[PDB]
Amino acid sequence: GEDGIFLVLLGLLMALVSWSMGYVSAKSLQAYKWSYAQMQPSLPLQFLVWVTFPLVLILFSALFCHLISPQAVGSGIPEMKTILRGVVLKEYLTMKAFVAKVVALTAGLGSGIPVGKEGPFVHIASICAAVLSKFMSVFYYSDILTVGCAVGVGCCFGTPLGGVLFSIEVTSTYFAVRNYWRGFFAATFSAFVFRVLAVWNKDAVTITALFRTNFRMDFPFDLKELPAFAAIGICCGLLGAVFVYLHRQVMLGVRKHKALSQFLAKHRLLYPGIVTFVIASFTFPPGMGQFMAGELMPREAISTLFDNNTWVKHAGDPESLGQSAVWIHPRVNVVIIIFLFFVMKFWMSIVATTMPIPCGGFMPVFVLGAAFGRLVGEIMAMLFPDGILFDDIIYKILPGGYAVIGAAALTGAVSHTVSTAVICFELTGQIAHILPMMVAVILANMVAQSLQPSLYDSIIQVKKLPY
Amino acid sequence: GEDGIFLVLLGLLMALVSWSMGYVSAKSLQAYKWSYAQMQPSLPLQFLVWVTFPLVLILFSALFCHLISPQAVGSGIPEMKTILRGVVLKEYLTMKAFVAKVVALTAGLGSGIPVGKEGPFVHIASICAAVLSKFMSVFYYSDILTVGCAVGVGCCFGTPLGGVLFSIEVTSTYFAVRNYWRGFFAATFSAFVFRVLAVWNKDAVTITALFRTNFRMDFPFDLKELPAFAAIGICCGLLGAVFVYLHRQVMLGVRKHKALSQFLAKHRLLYPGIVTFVIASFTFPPGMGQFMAGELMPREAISTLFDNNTWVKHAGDPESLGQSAVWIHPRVNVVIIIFLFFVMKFWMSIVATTMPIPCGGFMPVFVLGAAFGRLVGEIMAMLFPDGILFDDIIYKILPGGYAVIGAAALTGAVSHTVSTAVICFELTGQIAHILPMMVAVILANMVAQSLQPSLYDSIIQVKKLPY
Repeated sequence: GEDGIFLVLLGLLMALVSWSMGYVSAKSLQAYKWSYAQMQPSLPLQFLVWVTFPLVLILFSALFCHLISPQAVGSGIPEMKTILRGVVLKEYLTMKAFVAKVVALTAGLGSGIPVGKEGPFVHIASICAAVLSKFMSVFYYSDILTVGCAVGVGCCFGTPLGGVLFSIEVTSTYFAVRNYWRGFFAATFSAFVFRVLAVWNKDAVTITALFRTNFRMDFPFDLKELPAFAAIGICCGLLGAVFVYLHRQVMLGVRKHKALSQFLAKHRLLYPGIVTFVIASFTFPPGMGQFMAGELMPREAISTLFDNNTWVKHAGDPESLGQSAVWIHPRVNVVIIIFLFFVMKFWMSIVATTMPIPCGGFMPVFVLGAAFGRLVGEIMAMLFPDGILFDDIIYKILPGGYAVIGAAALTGAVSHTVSTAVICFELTGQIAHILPMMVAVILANMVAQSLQPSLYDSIIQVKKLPY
Repeated sequence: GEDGIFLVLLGLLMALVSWSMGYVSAKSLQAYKWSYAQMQPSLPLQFLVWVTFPLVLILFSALFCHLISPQAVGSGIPEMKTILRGVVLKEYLTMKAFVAKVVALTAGLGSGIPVGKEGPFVHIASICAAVLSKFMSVFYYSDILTVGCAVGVGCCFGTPLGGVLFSIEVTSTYFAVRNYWRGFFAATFSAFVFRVLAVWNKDAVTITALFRTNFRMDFPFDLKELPAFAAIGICCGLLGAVFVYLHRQVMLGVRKHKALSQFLAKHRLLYPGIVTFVIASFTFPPGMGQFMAGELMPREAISTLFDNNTWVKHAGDPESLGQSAVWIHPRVNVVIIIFLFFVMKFWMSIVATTMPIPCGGFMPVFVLGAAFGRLVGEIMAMLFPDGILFDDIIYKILPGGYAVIGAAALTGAVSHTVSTAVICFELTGQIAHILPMMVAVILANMVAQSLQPSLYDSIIQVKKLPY
């Protein structure tokens, strides 16, 4: 009936908005890279471009939000949980918030600073759901909004099924099966539009298509390397709790310290400014970014960390791994650069999600999990250079496979969800990594749940949301 | 805490019970085939073996159930829905029911008669959940039973994630996310045990491992053949409604007709007897089974219908497709034999799920959907012998891929679920068939929901369950 039209419109509109956002963000990232390379010889000028491009974009995000809608900052999942639990917010689901969030998120995603997309997208989609509901009906509420959430993450990860399931877990305590089906229908239409848009504009934005891996794995799967996948999970759960803890601590700190809050209220663009500056100054490729693959932007990181190669073996021969040759440093061993990437991007992601801009957490923690997973996988490939024999099969170590698992585990420990495995399955391949991933993500969730709250639940607490 | 132990025990116990059941059922199917082949020259004796083996096993199933627990018949999902909605039944979750169901289902699955496994398994698992809860705690209830449901279908399809999601959709109207995580943990442990059991006993029972396909498909996917996948969905929705309708009509008919019910009450083994006899007499390979691949047993059918070949092209050259050469009849064209399989197995499945034995519906309708899908795919391969060019890629038709989609669509129209796509994704490959399957299953659900109730909802109505 009318609900069917609502779902179709939701999917279509979201796919279009998401595509547009991603397109402009990708074009901005290309200009970033091009401008940096245009100042090639001059090192001080390379620094200028490398730090000011993100600075301008993040400062713009903050300013735009502040001016248009100051409630279009900081994810959407925490506040959607509150709204779905009855407590409607202020001007959260308004049209100004839409404009603010969409433009400011595009700018944040085209800066290279590790900000998220999933959170803001859920809010963007819920605004669109509310708007579409008004446009259709007036020209329950929880049902409308919960489908919004589903298509938000569905169009964010470019993963229909996984997205719907993710939303259900992060935005609801008791879901209705009707809303599950409705969200799935709308998300499949979003994916349909995405496929048509792909045919139309080819290159444009590769909406999560770089994360499609090419792992030729044997179906039975080595249960001798399952302990490693489980260890990834356990450690990712611990690190997920550390992420949540440290993020909450910084989030509280900047306001709970009277002097800090006062100073930052007088100068609203000081906090985003300094954070962006230091992040970009540490990712400067001819500076510290050579030891942490700072040249790589969020998406490129995941695309290379999910490679079908073994960096530890092709270290003597770089320039053969493609875009994954930035991880091989002339001197520093790959393992140590993946470690430094993880460490550096841990604090970077924590402080970037604290900035007054639209920022979520999935992608930052996804690249962090991928880094941890890859580190483990590369060490496993160093410990087992000839592979591990199981029954009669010498299973070779695929470090990129470990990365996929690690990504799902850390991003499932931070968000307290087990649907990240499904998101990963659809973004990559499926079999021979189902059990490994399941074990890892479940173990991660367990450890993290026992230690700290979820990112969104912790943000609810920081903002003292009625919930 | 104690819940973690409950989940681990549930998964372990279910994996063991399911494996044992499947092992004995597979050994029975092997004896069936062996005995049939031992009477090779004598056609009347081949008939005897072909019809009496299933007869004995089904009559035994019925008798065992009747004697031990007469409430261990007819699926479990319909009655689990009722129990989960507060209305506890009689001696449904008792230990006699366990024995009855497990033994009788093993016999029904080793007969070759199209009976299901998913439904009874959900009941078997819920009994085990209740028993484990008593064993643990005494030595809420809905939470315990819900996890049982999840691990039941998880160990049935050998699909952890898909199973959990399936159960949520078929046994609940409003699910809690806690139960989702709990069910997932228990189902991943079930899968873990299954992997260990596989290593241990190798051949034994190939727990849904024959359905693992080898489709080398191109990622972008032909949107020019998407209309065909959508048509599969629409038609599968119509056929799913016909299945439900006809099954309900037969189910009501046998009791609503006074004379029939009276006669069948005096002779309880008459109905199962005659149904089994006629099904087996029509699947007799040197009789009518040559035109409907009756030699193939439920699992073998799915394994061959999910082949990476094109029967329409290798018809002049059979004995090269392997076990899929039974579909190529010397005279009758493959397409017509797949059609006859579908038609014959449609009524067969409808009347087999009406028998007084433990019987579900997933697998019967899964093979029916696979047949329909394959028929479409083979016709598509006949209409497009050189493939269909999209952008710059000549996508070749993979009839087996269409079968996977058809299976998910018809089994999602009968059960009114969209999680069958995920079950299929995990049973087979994933990418390049996500959107096709999603579209198909959603369209199937839509058409079917608009026409008839779900199988389980219709059974609830037949049995006048309070629900």
